[PDB]
Amino acid sequence: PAVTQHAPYFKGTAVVSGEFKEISLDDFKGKYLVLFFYPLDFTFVCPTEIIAFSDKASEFHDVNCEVVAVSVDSHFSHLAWINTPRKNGGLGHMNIALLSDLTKQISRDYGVLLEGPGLALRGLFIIDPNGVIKHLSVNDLPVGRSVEETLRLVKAFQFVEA
Amino acid sequence: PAVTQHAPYFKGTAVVSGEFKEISLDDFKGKYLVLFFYPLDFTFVCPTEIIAFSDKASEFHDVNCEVVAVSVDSHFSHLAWINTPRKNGGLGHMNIALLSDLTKQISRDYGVLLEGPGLALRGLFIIDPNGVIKHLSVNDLPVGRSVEETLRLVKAFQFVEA
Amino acid sequence: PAVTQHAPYFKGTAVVSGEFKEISLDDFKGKYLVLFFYPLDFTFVCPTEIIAFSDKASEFHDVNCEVVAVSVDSHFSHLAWINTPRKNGGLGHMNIALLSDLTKQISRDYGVLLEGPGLALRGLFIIDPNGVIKHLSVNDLPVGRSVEETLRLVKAFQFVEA
Amino acid sequence: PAVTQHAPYFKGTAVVSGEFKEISLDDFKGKYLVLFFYPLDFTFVCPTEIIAFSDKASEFHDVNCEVVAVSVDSHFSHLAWINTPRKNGGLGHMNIALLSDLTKQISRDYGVLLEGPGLALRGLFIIDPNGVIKHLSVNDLPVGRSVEETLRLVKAFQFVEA
Amino acid sequence: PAVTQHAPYFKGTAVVSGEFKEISLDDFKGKYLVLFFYPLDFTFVCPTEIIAFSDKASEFHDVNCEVVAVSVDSHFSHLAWINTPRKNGGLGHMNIALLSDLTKQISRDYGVLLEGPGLALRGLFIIDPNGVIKHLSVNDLPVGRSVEETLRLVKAFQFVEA
Amino acid sequence: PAVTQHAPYFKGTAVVSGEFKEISLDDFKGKYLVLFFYPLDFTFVCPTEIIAFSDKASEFHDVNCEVVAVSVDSHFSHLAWINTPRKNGGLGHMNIALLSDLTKQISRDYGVLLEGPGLALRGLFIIDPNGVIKHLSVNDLPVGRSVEETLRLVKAFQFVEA
Amino acid sequence: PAVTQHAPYFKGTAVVSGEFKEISLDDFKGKYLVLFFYPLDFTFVCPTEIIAFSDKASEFHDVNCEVVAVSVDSHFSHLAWINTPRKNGGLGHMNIALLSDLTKQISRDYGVLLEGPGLALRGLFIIDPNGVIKHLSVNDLPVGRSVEETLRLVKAFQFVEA
Amino acid sequence: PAVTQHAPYFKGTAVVSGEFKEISLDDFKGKYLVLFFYPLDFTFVCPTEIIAFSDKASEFHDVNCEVVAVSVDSHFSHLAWINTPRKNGGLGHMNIALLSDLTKQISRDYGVLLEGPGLALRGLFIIDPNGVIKHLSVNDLPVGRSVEETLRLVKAFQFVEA
Amino acid sequence: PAVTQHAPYFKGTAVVSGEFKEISLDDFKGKYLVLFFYPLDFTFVCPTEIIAFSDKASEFHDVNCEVVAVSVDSHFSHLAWINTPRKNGGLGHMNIALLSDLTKQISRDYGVLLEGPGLALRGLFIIDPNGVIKHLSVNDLPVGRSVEETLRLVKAFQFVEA
Amino acid sequence: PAVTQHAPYFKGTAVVSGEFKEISLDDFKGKYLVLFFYPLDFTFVCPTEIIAFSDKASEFHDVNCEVVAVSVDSHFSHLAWINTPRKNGGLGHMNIALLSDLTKQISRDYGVLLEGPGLALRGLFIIDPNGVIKHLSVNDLPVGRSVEETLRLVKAFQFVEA
Amino acid sequence: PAVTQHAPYFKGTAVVSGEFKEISLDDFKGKYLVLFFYPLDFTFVCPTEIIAFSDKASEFHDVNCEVVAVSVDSHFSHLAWINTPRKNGGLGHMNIALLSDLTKQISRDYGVLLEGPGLALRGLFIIDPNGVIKHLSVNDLPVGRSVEETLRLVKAFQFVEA
Repeated sequence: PAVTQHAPYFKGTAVVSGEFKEISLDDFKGKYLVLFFYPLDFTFVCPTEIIAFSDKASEFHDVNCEVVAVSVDSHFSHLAWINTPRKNGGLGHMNIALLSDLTKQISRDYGVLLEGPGLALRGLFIIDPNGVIKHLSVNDLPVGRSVEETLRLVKAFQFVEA
Repeated sequence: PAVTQHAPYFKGTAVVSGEFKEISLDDFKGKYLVLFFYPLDFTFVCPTEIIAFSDKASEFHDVNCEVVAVSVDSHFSHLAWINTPRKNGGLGHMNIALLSDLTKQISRDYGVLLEGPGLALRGLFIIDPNGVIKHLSVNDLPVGRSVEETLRLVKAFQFVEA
Repeated sequence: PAVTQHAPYFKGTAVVSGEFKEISLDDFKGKYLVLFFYPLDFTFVCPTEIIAFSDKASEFHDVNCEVVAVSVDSHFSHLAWINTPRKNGGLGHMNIALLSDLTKQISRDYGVLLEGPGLALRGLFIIDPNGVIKHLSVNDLPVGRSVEETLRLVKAFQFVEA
Repeated sequence: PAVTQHAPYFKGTAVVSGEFKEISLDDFKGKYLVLFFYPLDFTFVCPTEIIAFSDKASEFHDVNCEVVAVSVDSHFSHLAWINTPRKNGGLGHMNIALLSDLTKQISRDYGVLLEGPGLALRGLFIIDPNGVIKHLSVNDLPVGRSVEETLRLVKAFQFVEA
Repeated sequence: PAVTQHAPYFKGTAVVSGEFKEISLDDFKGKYLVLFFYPLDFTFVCPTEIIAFSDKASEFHDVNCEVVAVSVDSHFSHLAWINTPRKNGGLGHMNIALLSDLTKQISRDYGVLLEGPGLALRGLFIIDPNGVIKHLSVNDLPVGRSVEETLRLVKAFQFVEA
Repeated sequence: PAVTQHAPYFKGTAVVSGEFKEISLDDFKGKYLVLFFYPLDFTFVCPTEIIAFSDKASEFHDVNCEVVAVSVDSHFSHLAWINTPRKNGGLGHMNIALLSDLTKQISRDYGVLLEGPGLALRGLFIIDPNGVIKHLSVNDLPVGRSVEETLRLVKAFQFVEA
Repeated sequence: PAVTQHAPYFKGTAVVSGEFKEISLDDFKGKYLVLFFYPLDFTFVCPTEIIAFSDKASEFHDVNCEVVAVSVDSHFSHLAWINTPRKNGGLGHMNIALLSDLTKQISRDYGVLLEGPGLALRGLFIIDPNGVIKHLSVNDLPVGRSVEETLRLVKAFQFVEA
Repeated sequence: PAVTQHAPYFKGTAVVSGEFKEISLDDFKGKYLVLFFYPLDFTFVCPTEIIAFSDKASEFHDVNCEVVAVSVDSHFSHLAWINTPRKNGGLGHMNIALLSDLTKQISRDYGVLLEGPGLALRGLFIIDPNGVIKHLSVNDLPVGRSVEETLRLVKAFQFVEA
Repeated sequence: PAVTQHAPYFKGTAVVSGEFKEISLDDFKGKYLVLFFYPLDFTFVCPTEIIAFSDKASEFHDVNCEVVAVSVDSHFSHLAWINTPRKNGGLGHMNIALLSDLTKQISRDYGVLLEGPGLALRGLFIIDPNGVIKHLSVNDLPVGRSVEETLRLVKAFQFVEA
Repeated sequence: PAVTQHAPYFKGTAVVSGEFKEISLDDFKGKYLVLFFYPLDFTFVCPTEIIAFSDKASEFHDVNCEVVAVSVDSHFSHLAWINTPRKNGGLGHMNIALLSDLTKQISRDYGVLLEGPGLALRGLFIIDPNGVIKHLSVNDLPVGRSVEETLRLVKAFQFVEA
Repeated sequence: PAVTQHAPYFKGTAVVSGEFKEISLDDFKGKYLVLFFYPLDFTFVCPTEIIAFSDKASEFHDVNCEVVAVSVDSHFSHLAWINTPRKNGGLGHMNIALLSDLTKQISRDYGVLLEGPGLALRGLFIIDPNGVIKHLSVNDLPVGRSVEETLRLVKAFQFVEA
């Protein structure tokens, strides 16, 4: 999983709307994908960064880019978090797909999986319409990404490709 | 070279002031290090991002953080570029170390070395006082990092460590 | 296989990155080579010493020295062991090549092969850029080498050659 | 090793349950034995045929027949493969003994050892309670046996012996 | 006569239609050959397996495979057995060649000749269009092969060769 | 790389005019080629000898002789040096090709590559129209060649060739 | 002389205290023996390493290990060198036995004798109380062993034997 | 035999004055040596270049530099050539040593020996007071070196060494 | 090379008249050949025996016998010695071929080559019109053959062959 | 058995006077020895040459040289031939020792033994007082040596040795 | 090695002044040589007799005679003994060459080597300018030669040679 190669294939249940949906790398063929990982659902540290993406989500759609968050949690946990109101630490309505990686298999293939505790690092991948990774960020567990910065980067790769 | 392991060792000649100096990973023991890689000296795409770090360099020193840029070029090439005035595409005066990786070994060990052409990708590592990598970015060849963002990240890691 | 002669020739499939690659003694022409034998993959006694080299690998690289580990197992077992997380007794990401000696011919040529059980002793060879063996260790099966000492020795021989 | 003579003696470490156990031809005195060879552990081509036997294993037990698989790998590799879940190319739980032929000696004696690469052909022997070989199959490396057919054959030899 | 080598030369008189005809290994160049041995003509044990091949014969022709039976009998015995109606233990109309090995030489070269009594074991060989043996069965005298299974193997080797 | 065998193949980016161009050994078929290596660009020791060739360049052209310089530097570094005025240590206008050996591969094949530091020795090769090496010079790093002498040598090999 | 066989027999005159004494392998029955070879007395390269052992000698006695140095010189030379003060290149007081191998025999038997010059390589053997060799080092003539590391190795084999 | 390693040892009978003398590389310890090879005595192509050195011989002695010419002829051939007056193709009086390499061993060691015809190429080596090669030339058989250029080069290496 | 076998093949340049000429064993098919070896040209010991053959040369032609001398010298040395007047130790006009064995191969094949110094012993062979050796002499370096006696032997073998 | 090495040892019964006596190479220590082989006793071709030596025997004694003839016959045959009067093809009184080589061993060691028929060729060796062979003749079976010439040769070697 | 034959060849490192120098028998061509052997350096019994010669050394030089002392010790020991002041048993300044026979080969060839202990007997040879031994002395180990007597002998041999 390095910067000029095709991103590893993934399949898995996500929470797409208020519903469970099979999603794979192929569904993003010909689209820009911001795939990003976070440790665990219901953790005090994570929600703000995911919510930020959920907000700006449309900004990405305009520039022809999907955003899917992923963690090692069951898709049931994903739901239960969406169904928690932001007020009490939850996610609320979400505009980005929430992918379950119950199998730990996806986080392993993106080489972001801490095998010790068994949850993913804060990795982010920008994958172009041909399924080529153009960028990756990896942060240690307790530190959020800038959603603005990631948006800038997607646009920047589009610029240089036309 | 991944997020929570010690950064690989590196030694080599850098242009520290107007002068050549042997610098190693050990020199940054008990300090934060922002090690970042760029393809080649004298390329039309590189200078703006390196300059950007040279400027905000003090900001980093304040929060106890060194910045060293690296590329597969000779330390003589590094000097020449420094000695080019910014006006004519150069780098001019530099506040950050410019490390030579002539033997390609450092770029190799940070896993940023495109073996094909023999030059590094735009990788950036944030290394803590204990020599642990806390963050890595990798951009494809033609796209600059945000100096501002990097700095925010360094600070954030100290916050969460106190 | 004695100290001041050219190291016997070898060829064979190694796990070089995540990938199988043919490697021979000739590939290390002009470089220093630390060639080292271990009994078997998936043994409770071996992994720590092999990991130890994989970690300090960059240290060797800087001083123009390659490290390749070898044992009588198939390159398929090598991969499988690399693909085991260190947590559960595996090797994990490896920074050195893992050479397969399926035919037992390499271990035989370096005179480290216990013909009885059919596996190598813990031999280590330091071969210079001209293919001359400058040092050899051989330990009985259950006892590991010091990676630090081996590095000191590689450096030492370079000193004495300039 | 031909059809009406006694099968060559063999001794070696096998993975019997989850455990290592010394097994020899003598342990199968007064029982039918299906001894069968496969190239290497962790190869993409082998697992399906071995699994196939592991499943129908009981069918053989009922008709008083043991099944032991063998290859030139260490008994450690054998275990590691058993401990890989079928999902990811492994063997999973095994109902048959997995014999290690580290010394290549058993494959040599049964005349199935390709000396070139140093691994066995896909040979299968049906040995009766008196240690007499009644049947042998040998397939080139890439082609699996029919477990059903082998079972039919064992039954058939018992029929004709009563 | 082992699996990956060229099958030994053979020449001799066969009963091809109702006629005697010289055949040799060469006549099966660029075709698949199932060459199989049986003990003796007019034995109560043999006819059912031979007949079984005769029936499915065409199935083999379709996949570009010849089937020739062989035994140490004179080609006159062969004919006499063809001319015995199936009803009274004979062979009846035959769709495969019946090769005579009067000199015992063919059975010797394929290593299936019991020198004691002077007849062949129930050996079978699958020889590919290049004259390379890809599979061999040998059964003790009283037990038949499965025609179905042998056909599956022929098909399997063609598969893996395209 | 010895005297009466064909010069090893080489391909690489050169600074031909003011411009970058792909050049290989084949481009010199049917002509005399003086291939010569120098350590690094922007070193205080190197420029006088290169300049020397650059001047007498035409003398060589007259006798049907190309002159290409080479070092381990990027072709960008090359350009930058050309664009430095001779006054301030640079090359200025260049009449000879400047070949980049970024991969260190060319220097490795001509056997002039000090692997330790990772630059070339001051090696010179005279290669005839049929790609046969007729002469080689190798000087330690700090001592220049006489252009005059090299020219005489070229003439000489032609003299003797009819 | 390899790792798991008994160390070859040896008898010879050593400088035990200030006195000559016959010592043989037997005198070390039931003790650990560090038997190590060096080239020649009164060489500018040797003394430091020998001294190093003499100093830590006690450390070895504590863990039940003898240390005897050996070289092809007469025991008279040994004494003479012991009697040279360290100040002027000599050995001074010695805590280890210095064995004379005048006949070159002991070095021949431990397969450390360079027949050309007629002196020994820098070989080191760790022999256990049963006369079994557990470890061997051999360094080319100009490079010293680490005394610490050898000490660590002795301890380690004792650990593993209890 | 390459540029920065010690020149291979050589011994052999030379014609020193009008007299035969045993000379070895050791005789040139702490002096500069220009060792140069030529094909055969009494060839029409060779004499002019050897004479040229014999003339400027003193110039080299001044700058503390020996010159020995060597070819695969007997030292008797050497003498007879010296005893031929320049007038009729000879060498006449000689100010340099003429070394005999009858055994072809010296020419082999310096890697200049055409094994085919059994004679040397026109090689020249500059060896410093420590026995290190600083320069090598190799011309194909029919083309002379410049004695002046070689002289310049000797001085140049002394310059840079002080 | 022993008496009743065919004399080993030989080819090489000889000095036939005043001219160089290729000769081989074949040119002496159906003729008697006296092939004789001597140490070196321009030695004070050799010339008298060679001259002796040159004189009686015709005596040999009459009885249908060629005489060729040989030694490890170049054919240029050969000529130079022919051109030295007998007066001052030379050969003068020669009536026999003088074969060059520059490669030492001929002298090796006839088993007369002293490998130590690299020259031939004083061997002589009488080879008959069928290339069969009928007689051989070998003398230590300082002692001559009798031409008269050798002629008597040639005559004697013809006698006994008619 | 070649010219400058020690003559192979030999022991055996000879007919010394009219009597049998054990003689070995040692008995000729400090004397010159002409050891010469002949095919068989009682052959029509041999006697004249042996007689010839017997006559001039004293001439050899005077110059301190022994002469012993040898052939593969029993020492009894030797006697019987001595006891045949010259008149009827015999040898008559003999002044030289006649050595029996019944075991064919001596002729084997001197490499003159035709293994086919089992008799010696007409070989002659001149061995000096130190046991060094200075000369060897070998003639095919039907042709005699010149005794005069052999004597001249013995004298000649003494001359050159003083 | 006996009285009227040529002294066996010898080569080896000697301590000639305060320096190491290769010396061989050839170096003494045309001079008289007194080669004399002694047991071991640093023995209490030897020094007086060596010193004795060192003193009268010039007496020998006058009558055109060299004196070289030899023992089985390393040339390093030889130095150390020279550098020991006579006062404390040493040799002090030496006026004769001290030859090292580390390989025991020279003492072997001169037949003074006690193989048992591996050291030389007190043998002395007087070799004339042609390399012929004219006198030898051998004393048992503990007894010195009279230097005066040996000098008288050298003179006597010169007398009788003119």
